[PDB]
Amino acid sequence: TKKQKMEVTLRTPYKEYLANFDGFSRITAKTNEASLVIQNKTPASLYVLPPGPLKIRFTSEVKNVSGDFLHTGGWVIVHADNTCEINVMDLFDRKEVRADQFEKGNIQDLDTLAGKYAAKSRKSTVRLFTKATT
Amino acid sequence: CIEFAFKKAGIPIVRNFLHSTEGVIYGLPQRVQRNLAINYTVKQYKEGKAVSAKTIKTLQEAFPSKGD
Amino acid sequence: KITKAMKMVAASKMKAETSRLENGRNFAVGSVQKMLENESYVQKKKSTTAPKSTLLVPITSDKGLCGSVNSSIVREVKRLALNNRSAFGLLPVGEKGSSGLSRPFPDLLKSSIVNIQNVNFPTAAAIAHQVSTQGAGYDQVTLIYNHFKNAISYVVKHQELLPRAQFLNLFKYVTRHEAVEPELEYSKNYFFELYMASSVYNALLNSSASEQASRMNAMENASK
Amino acid sequence: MLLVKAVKVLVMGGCMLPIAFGALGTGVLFAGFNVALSRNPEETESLFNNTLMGFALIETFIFMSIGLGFFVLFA
Amino acid sequence: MLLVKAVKVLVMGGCMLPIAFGALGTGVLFAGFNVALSRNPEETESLFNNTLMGFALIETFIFMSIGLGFFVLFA
Amino acid sequence: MLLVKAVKVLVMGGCMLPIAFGALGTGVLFAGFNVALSRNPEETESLFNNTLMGFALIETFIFMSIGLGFFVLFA
Amino acid sequence: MLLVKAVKVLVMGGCMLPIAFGALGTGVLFAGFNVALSRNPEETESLFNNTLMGFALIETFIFMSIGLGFFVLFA
Amino acid sequence: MLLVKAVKVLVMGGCMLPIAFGALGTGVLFAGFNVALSRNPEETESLFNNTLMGFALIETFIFMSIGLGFFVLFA
Amino acid sequence: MLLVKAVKVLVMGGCMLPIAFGALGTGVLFAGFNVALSRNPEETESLFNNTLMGFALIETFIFMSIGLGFFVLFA
Amino acid sequence: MLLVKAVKVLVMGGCMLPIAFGALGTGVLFAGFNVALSRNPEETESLFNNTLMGFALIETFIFMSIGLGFFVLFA
Amino acid sequence: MLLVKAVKVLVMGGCMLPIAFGALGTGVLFAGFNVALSRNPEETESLFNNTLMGFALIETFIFMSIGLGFFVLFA
Amino acid sequence: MLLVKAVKVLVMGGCMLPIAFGALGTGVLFAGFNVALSRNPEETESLFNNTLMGFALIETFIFMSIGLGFFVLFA
Amino acid sequence: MLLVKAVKVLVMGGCMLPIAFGALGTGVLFAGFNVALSRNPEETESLFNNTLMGFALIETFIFMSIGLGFFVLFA
Repeated sequence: TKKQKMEVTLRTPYKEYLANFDGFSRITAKTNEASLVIQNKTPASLYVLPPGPLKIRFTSEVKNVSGDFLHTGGWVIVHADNTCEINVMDLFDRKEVRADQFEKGNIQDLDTLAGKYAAKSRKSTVRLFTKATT
Repeated sequence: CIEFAFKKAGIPIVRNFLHSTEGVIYGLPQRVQRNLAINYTVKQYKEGKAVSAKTIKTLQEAFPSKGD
Repeated sequence: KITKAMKMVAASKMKAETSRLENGRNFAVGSVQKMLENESYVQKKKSTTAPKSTLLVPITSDKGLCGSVNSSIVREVKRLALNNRSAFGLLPVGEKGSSGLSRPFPDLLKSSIVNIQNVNFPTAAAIAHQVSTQGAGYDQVTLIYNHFKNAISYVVKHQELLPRAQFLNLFKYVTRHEAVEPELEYSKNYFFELYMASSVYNALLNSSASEQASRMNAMENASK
Repeated sequence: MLLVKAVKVLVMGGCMLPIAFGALGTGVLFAGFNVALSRNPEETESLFNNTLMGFALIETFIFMSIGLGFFVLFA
Repeated sequence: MLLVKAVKVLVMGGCMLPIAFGALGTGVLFAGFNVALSRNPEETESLFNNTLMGFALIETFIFMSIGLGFFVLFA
Repeated sequence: MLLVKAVKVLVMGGCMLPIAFGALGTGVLFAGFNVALSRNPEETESLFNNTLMGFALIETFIFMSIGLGFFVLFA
Repeated sequence: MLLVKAVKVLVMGGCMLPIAFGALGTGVLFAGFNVALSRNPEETESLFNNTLMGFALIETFIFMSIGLGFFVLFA
Repeated sequence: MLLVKAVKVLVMGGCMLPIAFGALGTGVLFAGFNVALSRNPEETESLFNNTLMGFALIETFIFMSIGLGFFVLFA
Repeated sequence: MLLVKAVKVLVMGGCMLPIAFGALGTGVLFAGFNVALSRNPEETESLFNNTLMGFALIETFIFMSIGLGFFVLFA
Repeated sequence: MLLVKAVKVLVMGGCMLPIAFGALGTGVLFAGFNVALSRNPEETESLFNNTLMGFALIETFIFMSIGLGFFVLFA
Repeated sequence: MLLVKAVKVLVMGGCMLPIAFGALGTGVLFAGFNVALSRNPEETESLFNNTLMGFALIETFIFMSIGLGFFVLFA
Repeated sequence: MLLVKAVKVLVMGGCMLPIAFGALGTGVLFAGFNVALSRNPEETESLFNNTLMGFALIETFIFMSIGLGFFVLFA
Repeated sequence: MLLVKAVKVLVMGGCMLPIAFGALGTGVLFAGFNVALSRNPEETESLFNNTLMGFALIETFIFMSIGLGFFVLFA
């Protein structure tokens, strides 16, 4: 019916990072259209984020999480009871990017209608990831 | 583009994300790399066996599409 | 002897699978269902019928001598379908389930998925895509799998999922949660993919853990 | 005299510009009401009430204008 | 006299500006109605009704205008 | 007299402003129709009808205007 | 003299342009209020208050105008 | 006489305002068409047709205007 | 003399156009404030402050105008 | 005579308002083209062609205007 | 002389139109600032600075105008 | 005669309205360019070129205007 | 002569309308810049440059106007 302050839950199929959390102050990610910012009282909404960066500021430091990451792609829901859950395929820290190792044999693609869009997305995210390290 | 990739081709979002990783798999840690693997087998049943091996997983193997 | 060694390695396998479940459980489960329930307008315009035809996807382990769990799954689905026929597509998963269901339900089971190298979310999403393609024929889908509540206790459980067509007709009503960064027309298929994949992934994890645990228990028994 | 009366009547005529702008404001308001209702129908009544509220206030302006007009026509 | 009558007919002419703005408001209103309908068609009638409602009120203004015009032409 | 006729024809000329605003409103309306069609094509017919409806009423205003014009040209 | 009085009353008439623009601003404001309320109804009151606040300030302008009008009518 | 002809030709000149507003409406309409096409290209033809349709109706208004102009220039 | 005073007071009247446009700008600003608040309520105060800030700057214009007016009325 | 020529040349001057509105429409159209291109770059060429089409039709109006101007300048 | 002085002060009055349009532009700018801040609060300061920057440039126009005014009042 | 020259220079002055509308169109165009660039930065150059293209065509109008102006100043 | 000078200075005054429209265009441009920056902050600088570019072109118009103004004031 409503939620005091706010709770976030950030989960990955292989590990859950914040089962539930109030300590964060703000969340910023990038959608296709534009970069979005989620805080408390933010209205209910659905988002789908391509493999961009995800940063969350913490009031209190959380052990083993950095607060700035790179996800491979995710779904984000902001429910009615002031609660946002982030579900991503996989997530990692910017420092482990190990950039300049890209394009090691999967450059090859097939020319169809789908291979074109797939290459488009691949280049977009390669560019984005290169930029993020800076 | 995820939206037009789905609209003008039958590309699921998981497939699009996977394509996106394809170029960057080696930059990522091995922990992430090990998860992005699809290898299974489909058997047709008419009281008989016809066996397809689903390993491509980005093209029309795991997720068929209009564009393919 | 072979029983003891098989049990000992199955112990480690079961440990790994239990850890994987603990980490992967409750990944985006109930989420879309929750948000949908929160939408009152959806509930006003929701189509409320009983599915006449549904599609059953049993989930069994491929390796033999894993215990009586596969037997339980095939027994439940056999009861459910032998009772009334032509109301189920019966897309099986796992070698043992398909093999056990061949003779009892010919012409009901047309294809199955076997020889899964490992469990991961991409794989479960592929399975979700297959079931979704086969879901158009049936007004409901349901999944039968063992639930790993305890190391020595596995309980058969069946989840009910609405198919892509019904899900989309329901989702088009959604208005309390906005979707403009991706448009609603894309977002509905997208969150349907999520909604099916999460359930399938949870099912796979629970089934794997239950398989390993049951194999360990039965190997101890046979050693005894 | 005659010229004062002339400019008086000219102002009384100019009174119709607020009517034009009130019509345009009504159009904009009801366009917003339609789009909002489609976006979230559940609370039509609320929107509806607020919508009607706005329109009332619009015609408040309008009547003021004509008041002014009549005033300057006779004062 | 003649000059007063002249400004009288000029005001009766000025009566046509509200018509212009009502036309533009109608255009905007029906554009909003179109967008709303595309978003969520189910409530055509509601949108439709509300649209017509707004439009009716528009011509209220218009008729008021012409009333004034005739008034100023004869009073 | 002569000046009254002059201002009469001037009003009949001023009659063209509603035409301008109706043209602009039509442009806006059809832009909205285009956008709506792109957002959800399935309901072409509905949009189309509603669009045309609006346009009819627009030129209704316009013709009303010219009516007034002729009146002021001859009355 | 007489001509000064004429232009004085003409200004007092010109006082009606702010009323027109305030009406249009009110329409725009309440359209925005509707859209916002539909997007997030929970804070109607807040929006509502702010809305009314804005409208008050709108008519502030108006009164200033009429003040000026009366001033130039008598000063 | 001379003055009537003067105001006649002045009205014939005023005939160009609808042309301006039709140009602006065309610009807005084609901007909407562009946005719609980008949003959903598959149905270009339909949008295109409707777009052109709209434009015709726009210049319909315009032509009416010039008719009036010539009329008042010669009647 | 009288004619200079006439155009002086006419300008002092023309001073009301900025008031009209400030009213419309206030309406637009508060509509934006409403929409923004609905999008992200947590930082109402900030928006509110900025909103009020804008309005202050708006009335700056207004006062400047009237300043100018009085200047040209007396210089 | 001379006075007719005066109003004739004044109309030929008034011909410049359509040019202004065509400039604004071109700006709006190309803004729409830019936004559309960002939304979906793949079909630049298509948008581009359609864009130019609109602009051509815009200047059609413009030339019509000047045609009228010269006509009214000599008839 | 008298007429030159009249049109001089009339232009100095016309100087108030830029003030009106600057007020409206300020309103629009701060509405955009509000919506932008809601969309992404983290960089308020930047937006804020740019906003104020814009406003400064706005008043540049205004001062230019008044400069011109005084110039034409004395040259 | 002399009066013809007066209206000639008045038209040459009226030539500045297209400049105003071109300025506004440029502002709108570059706002659209900014938004588009943010939406998809990768193709700045393309947008940039198209932007410049639009602006060129804008100033085309402007030059046409002054051409006309000079023409009417000397013919 | 004297009257020619009067209309000359009147045009030099009319030169202020482009300033008003440039102010409004600047407001719109910087609103777009704010929104654009919020959508994608990373490339502020680029937007910033482009923004300033646009603004320069805006005031280009302005200077043209004043050039014209002085020209018509002295030619």
